[PDB]
Amino acid sequence: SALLTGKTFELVPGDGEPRKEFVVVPGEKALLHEPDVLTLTLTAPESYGIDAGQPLILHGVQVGQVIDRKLTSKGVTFTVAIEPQHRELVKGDSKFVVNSGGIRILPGDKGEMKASYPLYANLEKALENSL
Amino acid sequence: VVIDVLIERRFTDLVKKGSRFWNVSGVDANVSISGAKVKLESLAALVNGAIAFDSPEESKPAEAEDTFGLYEDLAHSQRGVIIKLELPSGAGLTADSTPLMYQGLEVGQLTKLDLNPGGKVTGEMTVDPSVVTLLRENTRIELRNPKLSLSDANLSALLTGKTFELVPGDGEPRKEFVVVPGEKALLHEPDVLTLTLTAPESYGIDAGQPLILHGVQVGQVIDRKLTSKGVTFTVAIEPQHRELVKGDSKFVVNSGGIRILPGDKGEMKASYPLYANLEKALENSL
Repeated sequence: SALLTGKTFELVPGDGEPRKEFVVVPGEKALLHEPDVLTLTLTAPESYGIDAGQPLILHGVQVGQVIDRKLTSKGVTFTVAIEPQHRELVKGDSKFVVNSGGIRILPGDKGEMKASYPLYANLEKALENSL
Repeated sequence: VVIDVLIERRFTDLVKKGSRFWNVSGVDANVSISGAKVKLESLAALVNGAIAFDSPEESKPAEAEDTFGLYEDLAHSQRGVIIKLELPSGAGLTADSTPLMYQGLEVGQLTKLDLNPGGKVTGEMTVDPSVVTLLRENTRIELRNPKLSLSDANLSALLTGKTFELVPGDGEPRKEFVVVPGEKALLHEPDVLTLTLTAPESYGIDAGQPLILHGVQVGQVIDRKLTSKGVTFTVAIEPQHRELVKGDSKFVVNSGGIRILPGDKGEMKASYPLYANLEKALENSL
């Protein structure tokens, strides 16, 4: 039955002053317009096949999502959204690895969220950075 | 035939010289899937037929014995600019009910679909007067097929069959276009790199296969051509990534598609050789 309806809207309520005009999110670019969400920027020489809809992984758990790639002379640049419920887990010095799809997070201890984090290749290059 | 309509005295201000009469007659029972809706309101029109007309607000009133043309229905009477298309081959196209979508909103339709003597299939499309300003020199009109897209599956769009898509642009206003075959599009974009690659074999690289730069989709192969001097591909680099490939950059059989090894400053040559895997491409510089 729902497959015949074609396409619908979904009302996700919230807090604040009453509103009367909205901006409908493109659906997949949602979770970027959530109230609290971590918007990180990753840089990489290549793309490693990581694409827009690919997920983020923390301890094997789906946590966030890649959102978009951007190709530039300085290599690929991903934008990444961490959900609010798992926001406090990634806390700065945590690193990012090409999961092997998606991006796997190596969480760290206390630290301040930087502006952009480098996306390493597999763990052999990520862990050696600290040593 | 010539019909003689007698508009009563107290209504003669309605018939303007730019009015349009359309036939409203019989029943128009339509049926679709989730939308097989039939509505009937006029009873006399169902029995002995009827005519209807409209009245613009800027044209002079019609004089006696003035001649108009009776359109087939309300749809055929719609105003809008008539543009001409040279479309490749009308296969999923119908003389009507083939829309011209612009951001998912229908802003026109096919109205004529002919077959010229030279085998060329031409057509004529009526466009809503709201988007005539978007019909300029660099505006493409692309045939588009509905994909499966198992995510959403567009059960409504898959019934429409095949549509046009208006990609606007800049320049002088235009009135006749050449509809791109859809996949040969991105070759007729305003700015695009058209490169020619040569290779002894084909390495399985085909027409629709992509180009790769740093793992990112950048361009597309377009066509192969077999010749005594080996396979020859033609390749289109998109404009946004045009300035990245800058000459001495090389091309490798990706392992599908063609993977670009970008280089530094250099002038774009006429044709680049398509190497085998990197072992032969990198050794060329050393």
